[PDB]
Amino acid sequence: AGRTTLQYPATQVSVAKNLKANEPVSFTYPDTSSPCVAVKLGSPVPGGVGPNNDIVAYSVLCTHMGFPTSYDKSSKTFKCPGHFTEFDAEKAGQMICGQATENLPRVLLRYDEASDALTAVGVDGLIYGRQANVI
Amino acid sequence: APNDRITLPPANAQRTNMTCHFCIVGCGYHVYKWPELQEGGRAPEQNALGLDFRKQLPPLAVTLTPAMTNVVTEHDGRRYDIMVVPDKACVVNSGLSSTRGGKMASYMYTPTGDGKQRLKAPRLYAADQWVDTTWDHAMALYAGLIKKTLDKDGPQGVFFSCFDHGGAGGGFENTWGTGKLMFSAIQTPMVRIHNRPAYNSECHATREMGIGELNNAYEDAQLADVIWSIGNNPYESQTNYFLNHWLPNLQGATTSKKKERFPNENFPQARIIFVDPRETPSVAIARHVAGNDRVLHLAIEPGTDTALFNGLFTYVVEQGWIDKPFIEAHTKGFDDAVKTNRLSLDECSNITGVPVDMLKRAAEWSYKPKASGQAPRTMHAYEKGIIWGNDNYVIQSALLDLVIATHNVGRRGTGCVRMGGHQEGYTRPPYPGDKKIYIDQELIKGKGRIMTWWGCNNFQTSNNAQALREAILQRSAIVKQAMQKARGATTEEMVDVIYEATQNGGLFVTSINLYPTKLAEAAHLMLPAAHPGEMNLTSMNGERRIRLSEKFMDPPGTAMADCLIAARIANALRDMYQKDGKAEMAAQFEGFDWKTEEDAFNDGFRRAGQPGAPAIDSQGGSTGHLVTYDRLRKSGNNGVQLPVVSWDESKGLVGTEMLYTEGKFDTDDGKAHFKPAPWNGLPATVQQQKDKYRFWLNNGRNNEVWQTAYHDQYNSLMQERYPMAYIEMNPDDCKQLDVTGGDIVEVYNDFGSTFAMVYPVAEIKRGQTFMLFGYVNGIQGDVTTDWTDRNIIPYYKGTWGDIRKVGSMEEFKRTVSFKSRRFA
Amino acid sequence: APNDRITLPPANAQRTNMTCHFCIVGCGYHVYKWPELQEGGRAPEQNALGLDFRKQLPPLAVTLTPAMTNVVTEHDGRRYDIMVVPDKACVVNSGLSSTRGGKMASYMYTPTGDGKQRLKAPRLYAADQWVDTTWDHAMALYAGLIKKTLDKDGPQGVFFSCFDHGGAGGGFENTWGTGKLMFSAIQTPMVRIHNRPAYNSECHATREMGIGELNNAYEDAQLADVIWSIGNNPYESQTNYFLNHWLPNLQGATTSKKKERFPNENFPQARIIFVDPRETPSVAIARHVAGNDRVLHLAIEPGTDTALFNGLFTYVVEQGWIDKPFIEAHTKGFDDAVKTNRLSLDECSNITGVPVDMLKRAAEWSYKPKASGQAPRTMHAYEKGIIWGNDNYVIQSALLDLVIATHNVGRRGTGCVRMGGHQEGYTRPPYPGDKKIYIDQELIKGKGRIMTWWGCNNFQTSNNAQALREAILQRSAIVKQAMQKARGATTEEMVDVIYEATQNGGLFVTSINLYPTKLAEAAHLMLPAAHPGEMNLTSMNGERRIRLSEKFMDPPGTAMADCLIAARIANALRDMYQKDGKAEMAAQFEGFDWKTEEDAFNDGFRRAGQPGAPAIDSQGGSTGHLVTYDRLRKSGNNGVQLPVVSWDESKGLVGTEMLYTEGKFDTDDGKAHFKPAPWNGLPATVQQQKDKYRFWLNNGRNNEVWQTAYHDQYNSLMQERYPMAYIEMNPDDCKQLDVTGGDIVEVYNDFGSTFAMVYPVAEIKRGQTFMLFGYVNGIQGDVTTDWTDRNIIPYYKGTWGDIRKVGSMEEFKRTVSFKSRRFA
Ligand SMILES: Nc1nc2c(c(=O)[nH]1)N[C@H]1C(S)=C(S)[C@@H](COP(=O)(O)OP(=O)(O)OC[C@H]3O[C@@H](n4cnc5c(=O)[nH]c(N)nc54)[C@H](O)[C@@H]3O)O[C@H]1N2
Ligand SMILES: Nc1nc2c(c(=O)[nH]1)N[C@H]1C(S)=C(S)[C@@H](COP(=O)(O)OP(=O)(O)OC[C@H]3O[C@@H](n4cnc5c(=O)[nH]c(N)nc54)[C@H](O)[C@@H]3O)O[C@H]1N2
Ligand SMILES: Nc1nc2c(c(=O)[nH]1)N[C@H]1C(S)=C(S)[C@@H](COP(=O)(O)OP(=O)(O)OC[C@H]3O[C@@H](n4cnc5c(=O)[nH]c(N)nc54)[C@H](O)[C@@H]3O)O[C@H]1N2
Ligand SMILES: Nc1nc2c(c(=O)[nH]1)N[C@H]1C(S)=C(S)[C@@H](COP(=O)(O)OP(=O)(O)OC[C@H]3O[C@@H](n4cnc5c(=O)[nH]c(N)nc54)[C@H](O)[C@@H]3O)O[C@H]1N2
Ligand code: F3S
Ligand code: F3S
Ligand code: FES
Ligand SMILES: [Mo+4]
Ligand SMILES: [Mo]
Ligand code: NA
Ligand code: NA
Ligand SMILES: [O]
Repeated sequence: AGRTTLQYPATQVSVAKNLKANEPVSFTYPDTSSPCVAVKLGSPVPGGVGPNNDIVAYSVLCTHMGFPTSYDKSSKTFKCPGHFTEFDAEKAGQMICGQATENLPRVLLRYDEASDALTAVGVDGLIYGRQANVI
Repeated sequence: APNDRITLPPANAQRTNMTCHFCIVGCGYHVYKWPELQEGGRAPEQNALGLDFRKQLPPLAVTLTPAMTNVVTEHDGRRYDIMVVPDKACVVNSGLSSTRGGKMASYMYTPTGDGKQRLKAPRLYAADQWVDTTWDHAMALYAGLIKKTLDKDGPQGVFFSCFDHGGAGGGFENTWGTGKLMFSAIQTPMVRIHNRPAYNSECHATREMGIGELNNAYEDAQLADVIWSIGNNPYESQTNYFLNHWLPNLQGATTSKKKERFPNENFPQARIIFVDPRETPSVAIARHVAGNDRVLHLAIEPGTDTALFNGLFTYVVEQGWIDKPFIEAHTKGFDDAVKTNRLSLDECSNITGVPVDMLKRAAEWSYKPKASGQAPRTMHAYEKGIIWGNDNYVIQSALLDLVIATHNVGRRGTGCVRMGGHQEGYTRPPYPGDKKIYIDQELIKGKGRIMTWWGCNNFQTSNNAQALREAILQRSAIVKQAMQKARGATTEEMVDVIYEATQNGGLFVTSINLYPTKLAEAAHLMLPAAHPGEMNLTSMNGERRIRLSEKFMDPPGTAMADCLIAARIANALRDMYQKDGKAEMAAQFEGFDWKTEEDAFNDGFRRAGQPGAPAIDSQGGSTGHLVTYDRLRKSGNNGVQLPVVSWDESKGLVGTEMLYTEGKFDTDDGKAHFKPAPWNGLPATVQQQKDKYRFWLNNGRNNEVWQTAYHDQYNSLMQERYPMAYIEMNPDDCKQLDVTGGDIVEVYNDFGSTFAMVYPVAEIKRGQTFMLFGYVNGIQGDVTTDWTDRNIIPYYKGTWGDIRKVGSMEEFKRTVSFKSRRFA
Repeated sequence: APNDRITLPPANAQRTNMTCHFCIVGCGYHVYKWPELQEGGRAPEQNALGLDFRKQLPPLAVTLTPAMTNVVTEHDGRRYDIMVVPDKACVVNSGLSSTRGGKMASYMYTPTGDGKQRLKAPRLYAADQWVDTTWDHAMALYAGLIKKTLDKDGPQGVFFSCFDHGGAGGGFENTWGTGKLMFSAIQTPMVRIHNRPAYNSECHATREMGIGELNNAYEDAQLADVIWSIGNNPYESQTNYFLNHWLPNLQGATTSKKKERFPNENFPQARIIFVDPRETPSVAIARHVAGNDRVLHLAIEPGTDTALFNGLFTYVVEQGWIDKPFIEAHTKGFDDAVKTNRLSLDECSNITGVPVDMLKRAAEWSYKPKASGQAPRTMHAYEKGIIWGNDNYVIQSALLDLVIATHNVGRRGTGCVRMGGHQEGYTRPPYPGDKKIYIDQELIKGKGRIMTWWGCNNFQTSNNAQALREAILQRSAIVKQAMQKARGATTEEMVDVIYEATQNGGLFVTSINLYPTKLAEAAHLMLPAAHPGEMNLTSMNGERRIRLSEKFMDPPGTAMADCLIAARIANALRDMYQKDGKAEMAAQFEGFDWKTEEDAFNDGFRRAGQPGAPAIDSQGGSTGHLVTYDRLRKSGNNGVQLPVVSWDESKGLVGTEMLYTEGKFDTDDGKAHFKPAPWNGLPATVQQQKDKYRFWLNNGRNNEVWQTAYHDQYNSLMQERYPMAYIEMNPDDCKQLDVTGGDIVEVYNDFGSTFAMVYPVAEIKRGQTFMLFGYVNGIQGDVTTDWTDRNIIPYYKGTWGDIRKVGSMEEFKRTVSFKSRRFA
């Protein structure tokens, strides 16, 4: 008891300089049943990380009814094939149009300048299909 | 607070039924309620959802987010978790939730949530400030003014604009309560409806032709060969009808069922035709699902619907793609309509702008006999693009002609239906006047002493809204100034002061509402109302399916169900007249001895057509008495489609799936009647705006935003996404005006001026725009005209204006997505 | 959210300093800020509080509640826990938090919290509706109108009511920015102050006599033999000064320290005297702490303070309980004041209603020599009972005469001081006119083109507030009506339309605020401001202790520090004049090249008295330049008492504890000057209300409610406790009017009408009442008169009226406590 926060793991994703502009990387966080994407957007956005403050990461499970969304490089969005929700990767997962009542959850990355490491350390929002982000 | 977990409902949590508060579809939901300091276990048999939260859930297993949860604080001060989630076994939605219904838990009243500014007590503008007042004082002032007006001017001095709809802020209890009050007790004809400025119908023509506008089932959309969506953006406006019924048809998942019902009939891949000037999200999504070859977008010129349907009707008649036996046995007027409505494809094409090949293809898909010999089953769905279109009455004449000739009513997989707006829930006395009155014009012209907005906000939603607001604010100010002189007056003296100010151009304004709204800028008196879940409420959806939404919590403060507000008013007025020794006037206010909303159900819906009952117009018809609360509860979220045909304890309520299947229509002779539909171009008032100004100012709904945003204006996610009403503009037009996404523009014409944030949209045609209607920041209706059809139905979609850059809102550019809302 | 736990700050959490936003005392706080998904451990070395949460904490170990926590969302979208708790090591408060300061965390801006409705962008009333607008457009309209007014009418056409105070919505950066803009750049004399309707002082008399009103330290309250609290309810209005300094004295906890400083002086048990018509919570708490025998409540007749002090002065002079060597060496005018102010005890008693024995006792306790030979150390504290009393100037004359003759300035444990309201933070250019102007009267009379309320709301807080609102709303309406006709206008055309409407009686109204407030009923333009924590801010408390409140979070949207709003306006005006080729006018708007608030501190406070500086009036004096943000940070929440005397890197800022200890006053000759103080009764305007109506309408503060409740109106606990302004009434008076707790009454007289909920209070005298001032639901100021003293200081505590039952608010009866607020 005493604890109000979830016990998120710290998972290495990659080093920032490996990431190419607008080429998504796949990983799992906070466990292997939670698919995620990190992407270097190419221009700074609020809360972006890395050397160009432009790296962002998300849970790809649609917050409507949980289908895996796909990243669209032309629009920098995540599209759900289920009922056509679309989320803005440049606006912290803001729903552009769709049937969700929650933004696409952001995976919180630490960027360590010393090592160039990007580490997933938490989640902002509730991942689809879960009582808590950490099962 | 925390964004990364939710409290599960315990296995034994209380569970009640709730219909969605909002749109016509009326999706079914369950409300779980349990004490704040209990919770369910993750094992599936240790929570009320029966879902296994010990590992990741698959897609489609649930719809659950924090927005679907809340903690309420009841009148006993105790705190309860609630969870409002879609019912997987409801036939309407099969466990689907729109983004709007999904937020119901968040928009339940709590002292600290999105509902924080709910009206909790009577509010009085005491000349120069808002204060609280008691219900008794409020009724003394409100009933006192009504009484004074009745005594000296008669009913013609008492004005209302009132909901006539279903769902939240409507329904059978509420429409009866208000209707009985306005029509049987006060007996005023000075009443308009929430969305239209007279006591009229959206569907005069179809009804007069013998076809009530809700004539099918949602299952018919699953059985259709072809669906027309006319003046309609259903993915955004009737989401779960489109997702749960239309799309499965397009995807081929209903083909089995068609072939099982009709063994000797070809069923090609289903196709969909949209008649809409604008390329909408619904067009885009239909093409993604069915392919480009199975979708036809007839991107007509604004206001040309009548010419489209006349050209189609002419063509199917010339091709012989009509049902001659049907016409001969069950219709009147066909031969006349052929002549009056004659229009060649070439002329049709020139007026509508649609190429002849596309007009022919629409007809081929929809009306040319299938190989097995039967006509396609073509369901014709329409909404506000033509209800608020260029001559409501004439467009429906034109469309219904095509439908009747092609036998697309009364066959399964057909129907010529409204898609609907709100849910339906109408039970009222007859309107007491003999003429249609343009209420807004009467108010603008200085008539009436007291005006009540009841469950509506015409400041945001009137046509010619700027003229209305100007006048009401001024008239309101006269009353405020008059009240100002008073000091130490009795309630009765104040009534006299206010009455006198109304002889000098004033108007006393009351609002009965959930929230202050923009009406608070002019209101003198606001009364707190209760919404479903804080009360029992009955309503039906677009296939006439009646459900009970069960009470599960207390209203904020002394908020009350609207039917009980109406009983309170009636009983105040009665007491006043009894005390004044006017027995005959007192008796007009009898029959409001109501303790609960169910009393209003029993007095209204359940008395319709019964012996000893007064005249009652009810969507439940004369078998409404077969419905009780208890019986609805046992039916669940599936309810019963009205009208009820029988009931017994062993089989429950048994209802009606489709109307007109035997060829007997609601006319004197039982036949469907064809009507002439002349093409006269745009109305002069509208054509003048078009001649003077550049842009067609189309307007309507956004998927995420409900109506006047009365809840959404308090929702931080909604406000971040849509801080201001937006206007879709063609990018080439944008460059010409040097605007981009997140700029602010003034939109104006001879009728008014308003503002919007620019939303460049590639799919918008040059010279055309689309602005969100009804909103809290930039009211679109300022630039709509005063023009109405013969029945005082506004052409809300018919206005032109100019656009002027105000400037760049950097904050909107940083926070708002201007990405495309048309999925591909 | 969950109401049964809190998230502890991590051991390594960031910690910044913050002075309480609210009252004069300026208690010190720490702000802990850390990422939302981290937390501290319960072991004391694993959290930033250093407290052991592994077992129950003892009393006094902490002040921590959920209301002292929040989760902010920054401009980068990331979420952070904050915790705002009192600093145990700050000398002012020693870890005390009032109920007001305690809520600071809850009143920080968050998208879903109590700050949800904070202004985030410019708001424009575009003739008939509220919309957002850009900063650029807002400046073009606002500066455009100021420029047009300057060009055609001169400065006399541009009006302001602006804060002059410290803390949130004030302070040295903000008062300089606004004062430079109004006085040096625009150069308008049409300026009033947030709490008074002209550009004047609350303390003209004491200042002119040579005694600035903040002349001691809080430690002096610890060293006193006797404290007078005059026109003052300090438990409620200066809570932690009373709790942390006054009470320890009354309890005997400071006796050692007095005796250590003064080895050969008797120190009896301390005593306390209150001069207040009303028996307050402060009186009751003093009696519980010290006993009845050590508290004297001089329950004077309303408005009789001058007669009281003249009787006391007369008596101590006749007794020889004065300091003749002091008078002879350091004062001027004594002999004259003895003659002008002569009044016998018997006459004093007749006017004040205080019995002669009690007048004698007050003098005996306070001024008769102690056995060891020295005069008692008698600290005379006063506030709004006499600042807003019957002739501000004369009361202060009378009081200061008593104080000077008895040598109760300049000795430790004495002082004749304001208790204060807000904190102090004044640095401004001189006022540019040569006369006092009653701004509200000028507005009512139709003067001015543009009026800006800047961090105040005189709708709720003006004297004769009903007259003000009537006029402003009407004048506002003229402008709205004029704007209405426009369509498609440029900003420059709209400026012309509005200017013309102001020639026809109109007034353009701007509000620069945190919130919409009631001003939104009349404003055309509202601009978003930032409060401490969203900006750096400096201010000083009632002992002149200057502290830096450190920025730790972003403001909502594009909200800005007030000094930077002033720079923005100045730079807009400069550009406009440059563009119009008017080099000389442009240059008046130089000196606002500011990027951050610190720029305003450097340009104002730190330039005062410096070579080549303009004339600057600053509470920092001419050693203000020794203070920097960095030096204040190193000082912590203990700051420095102004004026600073020296600084070096090794000893930090060293300042001034008590003023006047060498007997050199702020006059030409260095002496303190006595003044005549005539007793003229009540002002005729007030006496006429008293003659016509039954109840003395006393008014003022409630402990829990801050000011105009601009935050509290959004706080569900606050609204549940005080849903409506309350009026304390004698129970016998209540029974006569058939009212009890939770009834609503109208309060009225010749000046206006307002409402209140009835709060029976046994301690209220028959024919007297006490109403909460300034509130959001029932504005008290409607019934205050227009009467002001020679310097346009209102007698806000001087009004009479009648009371009429409206009705019983059952909801208030069920939810509001009407139990006693006077502790025993
Ligand atoms: N330009 C233009 N204007 C249009 C349209 C358009 O297409 N173009 N559409 C028209 C149409 S289709 C419509 S439906 C109208 C809508 O116009 P309105 O009816 O004016 O708008 P709503 O937002 O439905 O109004 C519902 C109101 O009732 C309140 N409310 C909610 N629940 C309750 C309840 O239980 N009791 C009470 N007493 N009040 C309640 C809400 O707080 C809100 O103020 O707008 C019309 N206006
Ligand atoms: N998301 C959401 N759903 C809602 C509502 C809401 O507020 N939010 N409100 C509900 C209500 S009360 C209603 S009435 C319904 C309305 O639902 P719809 O009528 O489907 O919606 P609208 O957006 O008003 O208009 C439909 C279409 O009419 C088209 N149109 C405009 N002018 C013409 C024309 O001359 N002819 C033709 N053929 N088409 C034209 C527009 O381009 C628009 O796409 O939606 C309901 N559902
Ligand atoms: N009858 C009666 N009348 C009285 C008194 C009384 O005793 N009796 N008291 C008088 C006294 S002493 C006073 S102090 C006045 C109070 O009169 P006002 O100054 O009008 O009242 P406040 O509540 O202090 O006003 C603060 C306003 O500024 C806003 N605000 C807060 N922080 C900031 C900031 O950083 N920037 C800006 N721009 N705005 C900010 C608040 O939202 C609020 O609208 O009332 C006076 N009126
Ligand atoms: N809780 C809280 N504290 C605050 C504030 C607040 O809003 N809330 N506001 C702050 C501000 S800005 C200020 S100015 C101060 C004001 O602080 P105070 O002046 O202490 O408070 P008030 O309640 O305005 O009035 C003080 C007393 O004057 C008495 N009184 C009335 N008429 C007379 C008279 O003729 N003579 C005498 N001798 N007494 C009289 C009243 O009975 C009342 O108890 O409080 C500050 N502190
Ligand atoms: S959830 Fe509600 S908003 Fe319509 S689509 Fe379903 S009834
Ligand atoms: S906490 Fe704040 S309100 Fe005054 S008593 Fe202390 S400065
Ligand atoms: S599951 Fe993604 S939109 Fe429904
Ligand atoms: Mo509608
Ligand atoms: Mo004050
Ligand atoms: Na307008
Ligand atoms: Na008033
Ligand atoms: O003050």
